[PDB]
Amino acid sequence: KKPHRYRPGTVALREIRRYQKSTELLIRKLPFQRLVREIAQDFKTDLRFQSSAVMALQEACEAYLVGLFEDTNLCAIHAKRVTIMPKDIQLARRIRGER
Amino acid sequence: TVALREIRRYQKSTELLIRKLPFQRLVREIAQDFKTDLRFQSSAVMALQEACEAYLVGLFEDTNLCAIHAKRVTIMPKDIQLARRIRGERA
Amino acid sequence: RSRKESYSIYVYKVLKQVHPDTGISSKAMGIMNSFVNDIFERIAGEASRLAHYNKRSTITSREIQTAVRLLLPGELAKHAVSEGTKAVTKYTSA
Amino acid sequence: RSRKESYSIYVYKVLKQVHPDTGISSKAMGIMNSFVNDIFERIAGEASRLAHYNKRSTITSREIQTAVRLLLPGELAKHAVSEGTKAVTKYTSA
Amino acid sequence: GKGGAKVLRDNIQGITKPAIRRLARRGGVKRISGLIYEETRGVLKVFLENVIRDAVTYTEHAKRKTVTAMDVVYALKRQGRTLYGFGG
Amino acid sequence: RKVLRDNIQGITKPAIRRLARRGGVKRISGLIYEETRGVLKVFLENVIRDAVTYTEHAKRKTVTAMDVVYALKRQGRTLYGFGG
Amino acid sequence: AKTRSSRAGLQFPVGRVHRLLRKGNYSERVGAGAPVYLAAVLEYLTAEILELAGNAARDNKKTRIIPRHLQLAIRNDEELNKLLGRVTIAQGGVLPNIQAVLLPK
Amino acid sequence: AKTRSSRAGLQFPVGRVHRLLRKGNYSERVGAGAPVYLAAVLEYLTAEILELAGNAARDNKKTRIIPRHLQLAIRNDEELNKLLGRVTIAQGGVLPNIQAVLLPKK
Amino acid sequence: EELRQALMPTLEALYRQDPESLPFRQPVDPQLLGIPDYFDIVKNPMDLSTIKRKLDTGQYQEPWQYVDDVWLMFNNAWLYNRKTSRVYKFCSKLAEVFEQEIDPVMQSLGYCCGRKYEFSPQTLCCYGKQLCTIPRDAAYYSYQNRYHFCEKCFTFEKKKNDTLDPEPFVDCKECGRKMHQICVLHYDIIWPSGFVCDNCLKKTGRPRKENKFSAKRLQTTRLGNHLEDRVNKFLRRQNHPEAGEVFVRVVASSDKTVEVKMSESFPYRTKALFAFEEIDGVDVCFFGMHVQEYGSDCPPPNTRRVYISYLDSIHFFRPRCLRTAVYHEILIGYLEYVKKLGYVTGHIWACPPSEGDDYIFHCHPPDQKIPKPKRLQEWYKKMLDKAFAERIIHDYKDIFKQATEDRLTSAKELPYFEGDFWPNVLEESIKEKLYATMEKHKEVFFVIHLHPDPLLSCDLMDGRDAFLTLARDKHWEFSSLRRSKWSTLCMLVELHTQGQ
DNA sequence: TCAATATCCACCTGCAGATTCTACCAAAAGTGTATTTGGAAACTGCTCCATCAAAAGGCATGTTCAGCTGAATTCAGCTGAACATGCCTTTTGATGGAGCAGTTTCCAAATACACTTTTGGTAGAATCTGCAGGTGGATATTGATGG
DNA sequence: CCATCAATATCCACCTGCAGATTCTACCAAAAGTGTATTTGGAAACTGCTCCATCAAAAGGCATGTTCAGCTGAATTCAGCTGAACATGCCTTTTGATGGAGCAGTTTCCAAATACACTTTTGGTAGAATCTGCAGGTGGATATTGA
Repeated sequence: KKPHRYRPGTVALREIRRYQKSTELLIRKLPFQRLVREIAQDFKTDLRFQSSAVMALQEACEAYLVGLFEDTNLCAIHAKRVTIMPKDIQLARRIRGER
Repeated sequence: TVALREIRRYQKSTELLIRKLPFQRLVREIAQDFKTDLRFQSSAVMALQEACEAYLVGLFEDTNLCAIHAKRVTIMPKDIQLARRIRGERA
Repeated sequence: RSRKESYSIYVYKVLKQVHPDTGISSKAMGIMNSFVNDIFERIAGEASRLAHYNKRSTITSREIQTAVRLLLPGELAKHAVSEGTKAVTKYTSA
Repeated sequence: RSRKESYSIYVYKVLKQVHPDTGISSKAMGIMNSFVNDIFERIAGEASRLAHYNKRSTITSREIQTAVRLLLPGELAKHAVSEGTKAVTKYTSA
Repeated sequence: GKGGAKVLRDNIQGITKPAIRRLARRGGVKRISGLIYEETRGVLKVFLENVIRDAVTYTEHAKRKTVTAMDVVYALKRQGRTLYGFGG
Repeated sequence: RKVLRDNIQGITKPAIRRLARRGGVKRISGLIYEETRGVLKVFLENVIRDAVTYTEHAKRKTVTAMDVVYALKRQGRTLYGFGG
Repeated sequence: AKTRSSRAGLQFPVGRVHRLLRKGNYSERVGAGAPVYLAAVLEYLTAEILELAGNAARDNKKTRIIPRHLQLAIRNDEELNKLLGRVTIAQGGVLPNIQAVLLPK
Repeated sequence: AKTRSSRAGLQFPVGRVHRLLRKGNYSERVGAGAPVYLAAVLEYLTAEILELAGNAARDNKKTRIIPRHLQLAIRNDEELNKLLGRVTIAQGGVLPNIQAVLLPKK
Repeated sequence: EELRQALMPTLEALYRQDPESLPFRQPVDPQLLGIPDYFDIVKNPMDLSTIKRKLDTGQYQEPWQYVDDVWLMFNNAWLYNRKTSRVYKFCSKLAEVFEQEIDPVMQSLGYCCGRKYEFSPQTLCCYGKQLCTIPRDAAYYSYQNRYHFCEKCFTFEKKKNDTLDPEPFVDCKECGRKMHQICVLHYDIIWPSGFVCDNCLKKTGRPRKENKFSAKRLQTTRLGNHLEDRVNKFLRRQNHPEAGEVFVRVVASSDKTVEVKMSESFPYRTKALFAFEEIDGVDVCFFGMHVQEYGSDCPPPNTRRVYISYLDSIHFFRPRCLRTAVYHEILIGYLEYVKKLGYVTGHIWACPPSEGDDYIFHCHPPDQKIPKPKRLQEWYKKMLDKAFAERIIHDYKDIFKQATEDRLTSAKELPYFEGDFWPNVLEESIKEKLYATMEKHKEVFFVIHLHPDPLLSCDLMDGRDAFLTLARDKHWEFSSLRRSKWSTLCMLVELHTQGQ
């Protein structure tokens, strides 16, 4: 019949505000730990990891991703857009000098 | 057509592009603002000029990349501002 | 049980000096300790470079003052320079 | 006049070994010297920091090899490590 | 049973799509394209490539078989991404 | 020592246009030049101030290229050919 | 009789700063007033950041300083942000900032 | 009567590098093979950059290496560009690179 | 050589799994793995290497032996290893790989499929007490695999409820090949001339004889005709290519009376109907539900009231997107029919089933979700809103709101239905706050305000208990599409040949 | 104006973490001699930096117009909001043991001179040459005339 | 759409003169290597010990999958207009020569920092007991949104 539905974007802004007002980790611990262990094995086998080390990797990766997403949003805004596309990611990384 | 011509010409050559005397005068004025009675070496002035040219070239290429990122070939102030912000020079 | 080096008590005393009724969590306390250690490393490295530039084998208060001026922002650099000068004067007069 | 040491002769010998029929200009030699000094400073700083990290007061070839792997990317690091190991083995074989 | 003790896969796809969505939302992203996720995971793998390599090299020099938080933060600070809180 | 002023205008419009061309920029708007001059002034404030402080640390009254090179290096703008 | 920190009127440990400078291989010799100056600078920076964090916590209706308050204080100060522009925080978050184009109407 | 540089089969000066390491106050003690390893790494990097500069000069029909050829050579090499990503060479210029959009769109 | 070359690809596919196949590549060694109790549980240990050796040696006379050996290895691995163990997951993955790999090659050989199917662990019943069931992993006493007694009823071979009944097999009269009866969908009554393979009929020209025991040939009723017409119209307006024809038939209708545990007895009419859909050329039953109807002659407060006693469905309807819509269409059509007949009030008991309990269709699929009470209430509310949109339902409320609106003060005004929860609550209260109970179960019960079929004698479907008992006895499961098809064929045959 | 809905906020309760003592104990800090050396200060030769002369390779304005660009318009479809389904990560608790680091012993390697050996800018002399322009073609090349 | 008279920047075929790079003799303080006694940072050998991995189980917070459409991303026109290209004027920029403000070279020696032997203080920190700010759940007044 007539289901209640918010206009698109409002819940997105609510989520943005909620995640900016909070500092908890967003990436699940176990898959990130598995990825870190797999990459370490790609480097060298029999290399153990401490829990504090895994937490440090998670925090650093989340902070770097947040900064990259902010730069990507700025790049998308530059072209009169509000959606992120790979060109924004590439431009942000190139300006940052990583590429 | 012509614009690409001097683009290629200046990309091929490496000579200094900012005139020596105006740059030296600007450096002297800004240093006097920092501190008066300050002697300058010619090598120091050359170093400032070359560093400034390199920084401006990098800023201009990043600005062109930003401008074409917005489907444009003419650079806008927003291009320079956002390039500097992503570089961390502003925020 | 090795002696783990930290600035815990001094930073807590500073907090009492500025905010007597405000505490600090262990995580934030480690944040503060790491920040102070990083600033110490930066100042020491810049002073070492300054000493090497002038062929000087000794680092004095002037080297650290110059390092602070180079690294710290304008108002912060001036305030730190004033605090260091006051500390040196008090130590000399002590 | 105070002597100002430089890698001019060694860089020139390396160039002659690689390109016997190619010369080098004064500005190019200055760029060579600046680059080699910067690389030496970076690698020495990395080695010193790493020796401080493990509470080691002596820097050996292992620390420099680790710092080379940290700094040089991929093929450069592998070739530098191989040549350094070969040079160390040759030095210790006499 | 037949256990007591424990493949090199399931690493890049471990990062879930909602995780990338949350990371973008924390960065102020309002609209996310459906194909952002794969290159986001690739950039994340590049970052781990940069960090864990240095951490592993530091651990290898230290004659240790366990990666510690000090090595991680120290590789982070040598790369220009100094992190605080794990210096204990 | 004459007090120099209004020397930012010494960075001529053709100079900024040529610098943009060297960077691959094809078209330049009219107000880019003033912003470029301001950015150059900001960069000069970042570098020359550090050089002046380095010179003062050495008890010298003349700025040398070595101080400039060190100031550029500490700001992540390492330059070659001028020593260091 | 009196410690160097107490003699100079600083809470930070002067002798400890001197020991760390000596063990850090920064220079062959270290001046007498260098640890005093460095301790004074460190104490000033710590006091300023702690005062800003306390102000942020008071604005946040909290009596305990948390990394969120620390990061809010750091980013709310332009000079502190410039000093710590390449510093990553744990459990600190980001400033509330919504882009103008993202805003409705 | 054999020098340490010649003993290790390296052109770079082992003794000068060891003295510079001592003078830089990097560590209290320096190993014997440490200057040898330093000389080997520095010589390898110098040979690599010099061969790149020579190739760049040959490509431009020139017999003397100039900073322009060196800058082009190192920017061409992605590993060398990454190594010197924050390094500027005086009188080196930039790589000739024009975007396809900047080209005529007839 | 033919058997070896036919069975090698599936075995190789089993091997190539990594690391799922690693524990199964070698015989289990209790000494090496430190599991001395392995022989105590698994009486026939064997592994993939044994299978390869037998295939190379040609120890298999026909591939069903290989299939049985593979499934026996899977069963042993599942039994010995705990469900949370990684070995159990590896065995499950290997079983899925074998299932998806054996079918094409095994069909190309000339058979139905290459699976060894075992029935679900059905709970046995009791003959004496008539109300006692034997739970799983409980000792019982069985006579001729036909009579069963529990431990309490003892005060007969001793057995345990941890066994499984294998699926029946059939042998072709001409070819002689053995194949699953369920997969080929062959019944003796339908085809008394025996079972003939599809290839053999292809060598004959004449196809399989038409099955007269279909859902379409069932006796039609005006209510069932209206429901089937509405469903067909909805499917046509949707025009889904995967959707097939749906037949709705009432297979049981009689008159009974409910006795109070006020009129002494209330008469009513009970009717049972099912929904069948054309899938893969055969009928599949996917919906069934029971109603109790009290006409104008019924004493109050039950006068002119319809009540939905039990409701069951199968999630195998195609497409899955239109399954909910089809269920809504059927129920809305029933409500419209009872409104047209003159009924005033309808009652719905939205109570989710308990785990292991079947309303109508026995052996619900393991992947079929048992909805939570809130989800069932939301589903019923959505259905009632959809019906209201079609100006069919006058109003819908909950039992508590309806009671407080009607200002009811006595329990005699409450509706009385057979097996309903409220009469049990009233009996418990009398033996041992009624509004509190009404409010506690407010969302469970739905009351709907809305404002000639001949009786079919069917002892089999006269109530869900006999149907469930027959389904349990004959292993009529609904856990898979093929099992559902076999169960639908069997129930259609039973209704056609055992009707009264 | 109003109904559905997320938010702010006050309030109450259990508990891991922050705060307060008791006693310890090794790691520095400070103090009191002996020694040495970094450099402040005075004097002074040597650069090279600011200032000023002319000669020239460019920069500063105005005009014309093809083309870059932003507003306006329309529309295919992309992902946001909502909902059913159910997945698997977290926490709690325990355990066999791979592995980190403390303690002891002791040795090849680094170090502080002393002496002898080589040696690389350094300054001046004289020879060699790579290429920066410039002159005479001359060659794609592109705006423009025209088929 | 394009084959092509005609003005124009420049690759190359070239070459010559000069600032710059290359070649040779000599000198010597600055390193560089060798010799020897001394010290030590670190290798091995064993072990006490802490958290790293692994296993088990429930279940609920979201990960996963599906659907509708709001409006966002994308494509198309076009007209105001900002800038590109260019001829005109001239002047500011570049190069060379010349007084002295400070950059460095030399010598004294005195306040200043090592080296080290105690003695006292003082910061982790084993361990138990009481205090305390916000984690988390409840409830309802309060914005916030959409039709």
